[PDB]
Amino acid sequence: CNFTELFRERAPTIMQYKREVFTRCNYNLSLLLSLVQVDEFVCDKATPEALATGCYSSLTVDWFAFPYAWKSYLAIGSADRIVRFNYNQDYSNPCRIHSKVNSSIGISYAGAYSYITNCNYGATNKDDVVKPGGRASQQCITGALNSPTTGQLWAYNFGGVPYRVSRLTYTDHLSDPLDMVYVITVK
Amino acid sequence: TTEEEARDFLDKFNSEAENLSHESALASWDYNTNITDENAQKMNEADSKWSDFYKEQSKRAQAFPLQEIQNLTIKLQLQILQQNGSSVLTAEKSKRLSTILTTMSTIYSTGKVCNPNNPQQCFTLSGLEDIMEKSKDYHQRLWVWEGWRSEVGKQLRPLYEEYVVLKNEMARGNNYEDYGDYWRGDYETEGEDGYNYSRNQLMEDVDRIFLEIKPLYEQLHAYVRAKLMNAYPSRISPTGCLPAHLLGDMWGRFWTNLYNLTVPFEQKQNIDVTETMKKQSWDAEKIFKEAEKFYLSVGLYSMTQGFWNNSMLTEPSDGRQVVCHPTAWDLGEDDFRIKMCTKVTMDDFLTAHHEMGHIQYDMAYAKQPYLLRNGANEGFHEAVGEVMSLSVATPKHLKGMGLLPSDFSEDNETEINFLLKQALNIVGTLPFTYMLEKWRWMVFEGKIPKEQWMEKWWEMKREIVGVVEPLPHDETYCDPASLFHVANDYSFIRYFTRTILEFQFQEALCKIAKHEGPLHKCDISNSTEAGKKLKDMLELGKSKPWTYALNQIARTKEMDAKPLLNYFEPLFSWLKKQNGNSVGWSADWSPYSEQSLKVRIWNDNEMYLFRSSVAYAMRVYFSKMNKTIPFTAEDVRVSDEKKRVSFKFFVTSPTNISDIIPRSEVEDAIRMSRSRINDA
Ligand SMILES: *[C@@H]1O[C@H](CO)[C@@H](O[C@@H]2O[C@H](CO)[C@@H](O[C@@H]3O[C@H](CO[C@H]4O[C@H](CO)[C@@H](O)[C@H](O)[C@@H]4O)[C@@H](O)[C@H](O[C@H]4O[C@H](CO)[C@@H](O)[C@H](O)[C@@H]4O)[C@@H]3O)[C@H](O)[C@H]2NC(C)=O)[C@H](O)[C@H]1NC(C)=O
Ligand SMILES: *[C@@H]1O[C@H](CO[C@@H]2O[C@@H](C)[C@@H](O)[C@@H](O)[C@@H]2O)[C@@H](O[C@@H]2O[C@H](CO)[C@@H](O)[C@H](O)[C@H]2NC(C)=O)[C@H](O)[C@H]1NC(C)=O
Ligand SMILES: *[C@@H]1O[C@H](CO)[C@@H](O[C@@H]2O[C@H](CO)[C@@H](O)[C@H](O)[C@H]2NC(C)=O)[C@H](O)[C@H]1NC(C)=O
Ligand SMILES: *[C@@H]1O[C@H](CO)[C@@H](O[C@@H]2O[C@H](CO)[C@@H](O)[C@H](O)[C@H]2NC(C)=O)[C@H](O)[C@H]1NC(C)=O
Ligand SMILES: *[C@@H]1O[C@H](CO)[C@@H](O)[C@H](O)[C@H]1NC(C)=O
Ligand SMILES: *[C@@H]1O[C@H](CO)[C@@H](O)[C@H](O)[C@H]1NC(C)=O
Ligand SMILES: *[C@@H]1O[C@H](CO)[C@@H](O)[C@H](O)[C@H]1NC(C)=O
Ligand SMILES: *[C@@H]1O[C@H](CO)[C@@H](O)[C@H](O)[C@H]1NC(C)=O
Ligand SMILES: *[C@@H]1O[C@H](CO)[C@@H](O)[C@H](O)[C@H]1NC(C)=O
Repeated sequence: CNFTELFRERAPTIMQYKREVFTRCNYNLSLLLSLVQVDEFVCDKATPEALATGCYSSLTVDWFAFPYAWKSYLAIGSADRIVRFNYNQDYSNPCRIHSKVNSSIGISYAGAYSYITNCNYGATNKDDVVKPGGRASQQCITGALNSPTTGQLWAYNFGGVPYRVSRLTYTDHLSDPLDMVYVITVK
Repeated sequence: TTEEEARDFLDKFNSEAENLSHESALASWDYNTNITDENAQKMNEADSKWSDFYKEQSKRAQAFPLQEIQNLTIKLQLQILQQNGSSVLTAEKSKRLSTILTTMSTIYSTGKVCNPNNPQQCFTLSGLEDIMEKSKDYHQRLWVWEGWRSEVGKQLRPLYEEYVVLKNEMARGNNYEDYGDYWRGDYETEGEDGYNYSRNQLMEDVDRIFLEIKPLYEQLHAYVRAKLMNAYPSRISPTGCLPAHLLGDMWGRFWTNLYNLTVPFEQKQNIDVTETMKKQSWDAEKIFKEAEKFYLSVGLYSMTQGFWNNSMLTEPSDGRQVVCHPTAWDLGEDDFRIKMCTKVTMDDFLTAHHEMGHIQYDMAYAKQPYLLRNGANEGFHEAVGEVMSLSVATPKHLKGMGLLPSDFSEDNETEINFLLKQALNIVGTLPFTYMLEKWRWMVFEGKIPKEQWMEKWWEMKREIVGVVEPLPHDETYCDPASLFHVANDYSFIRYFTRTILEFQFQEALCKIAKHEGPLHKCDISNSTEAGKKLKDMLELGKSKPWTYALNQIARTKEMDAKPLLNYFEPLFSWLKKQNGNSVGWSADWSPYSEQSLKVRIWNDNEMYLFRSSVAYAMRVYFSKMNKTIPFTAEDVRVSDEKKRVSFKFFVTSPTNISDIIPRSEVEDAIRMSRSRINDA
């Protein structure tokens, strides 16, 4: 389809991950995997070969930068802060790709890449958990963007409702062939 | 023109007082919500600003004499702001009294008691109370009880005696007879007609009330004693006082923990619904929103949005440290919050209502002038919260609410178990509070000589409460200061009055709601008429005599145990059948007197030599056998004595404490060793 944006200089964070929906295209997965190397292909209810054969109504790809060592934190069944307050995966539609992208392909690595570690709210200390296929709320992100990188829990007031949020970076865990995560769902 | 300038002064005070109260109360809230040195500093600074404000205003307040004030609310507000308190003390005495107060608090707080036989195991106060509430070992319970008295009591003694004098001098500087009146003055008020109450009949009301609830306490005493005798065999006599260390706590203020040894119908389950609440998927918010539903169906106030947004209803898992002790907060500017760590339990279900009820009262008097924004008195605040708690504790509520099975029915065995547990909580503590303040008042007044403080403490305690010391004590001890409230200068009588008011309020409200049958089965849910009467009284705050507030809801200006006795009527009758003629107790007996010997007559050094000779005689008696016991003069215990006339004694093993060697054994131990008891 048009995958010139998937492999572009801006590499999105977990707190603010990016995605696209591709329609009315002839897919070319065999090039995507030739342009960048893949270390792991982990997918339920579908196979690496199945995704390369046949046309589908809609293709959705979500992506963000993320260190390999933390791969278990995106696992199904995980109760980690990374998956709970930022990126919940959609398991209602059949693939997590761990792919190192060579510095020869203009992808940069700049900015304090981060994810939300906590986002409570109200007198219930109720948590603000991200629904599968969704994104962290504007209120959680706005607070987190003004937090220290040391993970302190700070109070904010958003529209009359109190929130206690914290943010933690992983800006240090980078390599020239930076490790990125892509998630593919096929309709 | 005094009336007019006093008016302007108070209006000015009240305006800034509310603004500053908000800053201080909020800083304190934020600190407890989120614990850190930074917030502790903000809290301390905000509190310092408050004190400077209040103190400066109390200086100007002296320019507005009460003599020329005809308005009741100006009169009351000036009386509150004008008091000097500790400030009429000179700098030396003020500083010394503060130092003594702080030292007394510290000795109590970090007091420790170690195991006398195995002194590598030692407990802090909270560790000691855990042992004291749970153990059934007569020996362990005794060294915990006795240890605390010698480790903490005796260290507090030298401070209390100076303390009493300085507190009395402070009170005299405020135009009181002594410190007793300083405290009793919290109930004093002068209204119109019969709404005029003297601080000097508080003593009259508590003595009268105490006597009317004596029959109920005597029935409870005989029952608990008869049952407790099977937990601690041949330690407790058929008739007499209970040993202090077997009462289920460090001070014996509640018989709450004796319930498990005293259950009327032990095989029967009590009522709660913790398992049901989990099955029905309850949580914090549900628990509090259900409590609001209750207050609304009674006809009082609904909660504000700030409460639901601003409070702490659950324990956080964010990484923040907090203190979970339940407290209702009023931060000013009509900002009402609850700070509690709620979980799906019967205890939190009912506590949530208690804290909610305090807020309902806080709202009602919000309309009052700043200094008058409190309840009618010390007792009304909790008395109201307790009534509103009883209303939902009852299974009548729990069933109507849909939490209990609709096939749920109330047995006449379950009724007895419930009432006894309540009696151990209420009936059992009433005599403790009464006796403590009875003694305390006499000490500050000056009716008990310093040298007779402990003598009267234990004599009076056996007469009123029916508790006796496992071991005799000298005047080096001061067991009264063993309790937090004495050591830290708190009034205790509020615990007596809140109970009496609680039942006066409950009964009047039930009658208004047209309740028929026993009061312990009363409910005020879906009774707007009972709701309206309660609201009118709560709204008064301190603008009227507390006897006025009492008259509106209970139709009298005096306190009566009348309603308490009716609450427990079915228990009284049940206990009577169980106790027969074992009703009441004697104050002649003590745990160590049965085996004592009497000595007829004397210097303290001669008493030492006597005790040394007795210890020697015991050593010789045992030496003849093949058991060696290292008895010393210290192991001979001396009972109440009459100087230069007579004394009594007994001896115990240095490695057990709880044991007393039988009179006959001690007596011929002395006879065998009759020779070689001479000197020079
Ligand atoms: C538990 O308790 C602690 C201690 O009180 C709280 O810590 C404070 O949290 C607040 C936020 O609620 C912080 O306020 C913010 O400070 C930012 C600047 O930080 C630097 O400078 C300060 C000194 O002033 C240093 O202490 C700090 O380390 C940094 O070097 C501001 O940029 C923020 O501005 C935002 O609000 C203003 C409002 O006027 C807007 O105009 C701005 O555009 C922006 O939105 C803000 O002022 C405060 O600095 C923290 N204190 C300390 C010592 O660090 C915890 O937050 C609290 N936690 C919870 C859950 O209650
Ligand atoms: C938490 O509070 C919000 C709003 O707070 C109020 O409005 C703010 C602007 C500020 O002035 C606060 O001090 C006020 O207390 C509540 O949201 C409202 O909910 C009602 C429904 O009950 C709705 O009709 C209003 O339009 C909402 N207002 C806004 C601004 O959104 C929210 O319900 C409160 N949370 C809870 C559990 O009650
Ligand atoms: C608080 O203490 C002050 C003294 O510091 C009391 O004021 C004195 O009262 C007496 C008796 O009326 C007067 O003779 C003095 O001249 C007053 N001194 C001053 C500086 O005003 C004040 O009455 C006390 N207030 C209360 C409520 O007890
Ligand atoms: C009174 O008896 C009850 C049992 O009916 C005790 O409750 C137990 O307390 C322990 C903690 O010490 C828990 O581990 C048990 O699970 C509780 N049992 C049940 C059935 O819940 C209660 O502690 C006793 N109270 C006193 C003062 O001894
Ligand atoms: C990345 O560069 C290395 C040389 O350092 C090369 O061997 C590797 O094949 C390149 N990866 C891709 C996907 O082209
Ligand atoms: C007393 O003062 C208050 C104002 O604080 C006023 O509302 C009330 O009517 C006054 N009562 C009398 C009898 O003057
Ligand atoms: C009060 O009345 C309501 C009906 O409006 C009912 O649902 C509720 O259970 C009643 N409360 C009690 C304690 O019976
Ligand atoms: C309960 O009622 C039964 C009669 O149905 C009676 O025999 C029993 O003694 C009563 N028990 C109590 C504690 O009142
Ligand atoms: C104290 O003596 C009793 C016998 O009355 C015995 O059961 C208990 O174990 C002894 N305790 C110690 C510490 O010797």
